Amino acid sequence: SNADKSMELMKTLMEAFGPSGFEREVNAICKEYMEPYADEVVVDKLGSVTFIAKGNDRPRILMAGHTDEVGFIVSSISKEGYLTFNTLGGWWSQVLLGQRVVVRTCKGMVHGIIASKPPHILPPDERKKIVEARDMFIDIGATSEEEAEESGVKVGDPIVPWSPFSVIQNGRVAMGKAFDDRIGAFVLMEAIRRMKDQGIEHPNTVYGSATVQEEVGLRGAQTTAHVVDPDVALVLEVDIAGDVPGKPHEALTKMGKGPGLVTYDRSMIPNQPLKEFVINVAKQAQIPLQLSQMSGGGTDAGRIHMNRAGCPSVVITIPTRHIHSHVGLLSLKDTENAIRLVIELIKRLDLETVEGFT
Amino acid sequence: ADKSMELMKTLMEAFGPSGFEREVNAICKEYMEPYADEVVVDKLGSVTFIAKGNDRPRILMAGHTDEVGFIVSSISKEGYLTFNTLGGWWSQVLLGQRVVVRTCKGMVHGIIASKPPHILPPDERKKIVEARDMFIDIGATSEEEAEESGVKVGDPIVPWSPFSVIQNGRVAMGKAFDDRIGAFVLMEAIRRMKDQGIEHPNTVYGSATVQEEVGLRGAQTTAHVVDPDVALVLEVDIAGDVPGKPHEALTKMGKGPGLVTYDRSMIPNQPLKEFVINVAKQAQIPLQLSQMSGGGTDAGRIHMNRAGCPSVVITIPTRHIHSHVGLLSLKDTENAIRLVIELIKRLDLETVEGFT
Amino acid sequence: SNADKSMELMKTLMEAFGPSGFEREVNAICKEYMEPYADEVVVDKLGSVTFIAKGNDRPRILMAGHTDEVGFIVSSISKEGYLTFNTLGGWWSQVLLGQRVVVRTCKGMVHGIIASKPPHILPPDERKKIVEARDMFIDIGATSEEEAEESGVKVGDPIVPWSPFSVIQNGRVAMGKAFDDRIGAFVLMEAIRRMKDQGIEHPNTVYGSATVQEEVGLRGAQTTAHVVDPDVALVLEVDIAGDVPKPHEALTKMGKGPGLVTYDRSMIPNQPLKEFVINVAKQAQIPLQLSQMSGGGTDAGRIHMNRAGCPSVVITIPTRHIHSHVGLLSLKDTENAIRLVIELIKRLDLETVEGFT
Ligand SMILES: [Co+2]
Ligand SMILES: [Co+2]
Ligand SMILES: [Co+2]
Ligand SMILES: [Co+2]
Ligand SMILES: [Co+2]
Ligand SMILES: [Co+2]
Repeated sequence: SNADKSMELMKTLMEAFGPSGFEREVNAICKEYMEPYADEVVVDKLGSVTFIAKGNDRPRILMAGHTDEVGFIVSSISKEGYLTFNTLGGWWSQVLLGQRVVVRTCKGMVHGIIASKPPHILPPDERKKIVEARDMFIDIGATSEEEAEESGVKVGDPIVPWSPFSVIQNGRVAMGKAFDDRIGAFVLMEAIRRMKDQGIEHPNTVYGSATVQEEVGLRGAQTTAHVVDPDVALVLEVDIAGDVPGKPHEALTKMGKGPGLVTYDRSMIPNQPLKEFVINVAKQAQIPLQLSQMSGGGTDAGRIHMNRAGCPSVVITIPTRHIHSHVGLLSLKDTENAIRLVIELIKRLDLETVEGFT
Repeated sequence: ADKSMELMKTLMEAFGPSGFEREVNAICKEYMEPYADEVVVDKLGSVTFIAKGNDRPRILMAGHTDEVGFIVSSISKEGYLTFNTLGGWWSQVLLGQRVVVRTCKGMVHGIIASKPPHILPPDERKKIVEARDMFIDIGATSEEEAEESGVKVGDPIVPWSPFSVIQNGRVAMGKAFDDRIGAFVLMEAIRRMKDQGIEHPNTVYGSATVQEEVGLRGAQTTAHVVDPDVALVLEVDIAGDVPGKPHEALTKMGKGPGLVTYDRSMIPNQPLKEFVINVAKQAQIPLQLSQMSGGGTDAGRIHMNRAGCPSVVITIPTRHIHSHVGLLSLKDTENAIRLVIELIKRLDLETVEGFT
Repeated sequence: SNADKSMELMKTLMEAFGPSGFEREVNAICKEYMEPYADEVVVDKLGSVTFIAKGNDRPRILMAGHTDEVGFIVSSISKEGYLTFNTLGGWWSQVLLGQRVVVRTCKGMVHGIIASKPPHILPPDERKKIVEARDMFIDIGATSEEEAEESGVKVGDPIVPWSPFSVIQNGRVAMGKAFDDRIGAFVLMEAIRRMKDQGIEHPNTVYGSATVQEEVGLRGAQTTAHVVDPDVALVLEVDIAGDVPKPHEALTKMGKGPGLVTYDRSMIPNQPLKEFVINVAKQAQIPLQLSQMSGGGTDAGRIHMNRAGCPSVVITIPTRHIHSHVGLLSLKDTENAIRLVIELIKRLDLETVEGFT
């Protein structure tokens, strides 16, 4: 069953180990799923894998979703057997304490807990203070520097959140980590798969790219854009979903009310003709679409749209609750509609339409 | 063999926050059916297992089976739950954590959440998020969709935290060690005494108390039922293995069970304290002298029962208690079991009267 | 007449003098009203009176409502004729200034006003500061320490708010002091009265108790629980009503029915008993508001811990502005609380009660 194989892919992706800089396990999963569906596979030297579905040489459509997740890296082993760490990507410190993580050593996976000094051994005026991430560490159950070393831990070893994947709300809502942005990778992979399976023709060549190192500076996007030389780009990301009580204007999108379209973000102002194109394609296809704006965040598009002489680009999003944290939620219905939408766009992105954007 | 570890796993994974301990105490009753001579209860929900011997002295061993948790305080119009805490929680360990709510329709999963910091003014992002301003997200999109899951005000909530063993079988990881590990010890002590026909000049009341984390409530009522002549309370100790100091948290995980020499709720009977120290030394069981400047135990109530009851707290050092996931040493646990057996062997009427 | 006699009782209770430790006048009023309705009267040595309506020896149902009210006590007489005072029970300082009080001396009632230093004789930076209760005093119109003494005042003399009882909103809403928790006492007394008057049978013995010293540490509840040895307890209290323009911190609304407390700082209720009350209310079509008091306690905090434990639940009348000179509550809510408690008592037989534990 394909619905099984899809959900099995989703589960495997969200449960895979792949923080920024260490995405090889996740991109291997992507290659394997796509062996029977991509006409060719190209890579960048940072570790981004890109799947090509052939059609007309031009225009080249780049779809990108980053497979790196926010994570950590071992910065030292203390004499008592605790690990210090640096963050990989943007974390809010207040979601870290008490959380389970797993470190990948040469000897395998080692489990631990993010910890700090307990407040009752601090002065009364220091207990009301937020604990900064610089003062946290990871407890792996070791009782000495040696016992810690026996587990295989070395400075520079990568760390991810520990967070199992499941579905809740009677099959409607997915729960787990790394939705940002493996759900975007999931969408582009499923789009390409479906186009082949149902023989859907498209007047263009599609480059579906699982980029690396987005969360640390849009690094894989820059190098993948160089490799591809795209004529138009659809970046798939998550949107911060403002479903939480308290205003509306800072987070327009709601989980379950359809994919989002980003009208402005700190890294890019979208091409306006292309924006209007997506809005219309969605309206015509009756796919609900939420206009969104990310005042203080960026995307792979920030680099892609600046490739060579420029590249018209838009960001399309799945509203997700609690990103950049151990566990988030998103709607499977929104995801499905994002897949539908992207297919409809690709169907209609011929050379003439694309030249009309510039 | 598997049976002990299967019990440990089942206990630490059971649902049982303060006031709602029935599932956990059912697990205890079932494990102990073949080992206890009799079972008495208090009306709060504490179950107590009796291993018979001489009418007097009565030895009370107690470990509380309630865990810190939460309770649903409302459903917001958008489908989020507000909650009150059950027991003492540090707010800084809450955000982003998985919980599970027990409704009339079954278990409902959720995540502790707050307003995201990028929707707040710059000066409010550096502020700690207080628990009063948090809520639980269960994936609902409206007050109704939330109601469909079965949630009602007053429904109990626990942390979601699987049990496993790490460090090559040496260290247990999970929730609710405080104080199901204490319950685990007293149950295993009673089991072993029966299995190996170990005689004891006394009657032993092994009690799985309720509602410790909210005010030592089950201990008071269980003490009334039992009328104990001496009490051994089993608890966890906050383990100071974390970098940065020593004097505020004397105990270390893996260096043996602890003996509490002073806490906010009780100053132990001194003869009894010396007795335990000697029994441990003689039996070659490592024992860490401990002091909990700002915490209490079931003993706080037990030792005040009727005319008084000599009592002492014996502890397993545990890292990260009152949080979703903690760690303790299986070796320490084993030694706590050994120690308690040796004590019970030697607590005859004469020794016990000599404490007072 | 009975509706008159009821309202006359309500008025008399809310207007009676009875701060924590000095509840004798109010408990006398209760004894008098209940002479013709209780089968027996037992007391504790703190001053709690308890009225027994006989039936089956067991189970024993304890209903409790405290008759002490928040108040004050004279802590000194200043050389200028002003009184300093300590609080009896929890008061918010911001509701005290400018308020009328009455002090009970050996010579009788002496009226006064809570006062402080006026802000225009303070430095500019001290006027924006809240006046703490420690810096307040009571003005009784005296001009010297001697003129004050003539009124009969002594250190240790009790003080209550001055606050007449009336009904407003076309007879719907009661206004006055001490609703916490004389309204609870009113309910249990009216329940017992009505059960006798209408010959309503109940498979149990009912102990209706007017406890003392709740507001200073649940003191009368502990000692009354000892005397009674109850098998199940229904504590009647007020609920802070959140009708003022944070829904989750104060769930209850005045006029939307009695409340049922699902959690409070002093007790987590027995769960079977909680479900029982919810169902009895639903079946009897009595509106019932699920409530939670994150930072307050009740007589139940002590009662449920008596001996081996006692399953208990708190039932509440939503009241606005408790622990202040004047509050409001709904007579309709009160009536429904009386109805509810009767329905519960009817159904609390030995078998049901043993099923809670
Ligand atoms: Co992203
Ligand atoms: Co991101
Ligand atoms: Co404990
Ligand atoms: Co505890
Ligand atoms: Co009260
Ligand atoms: Co009060």
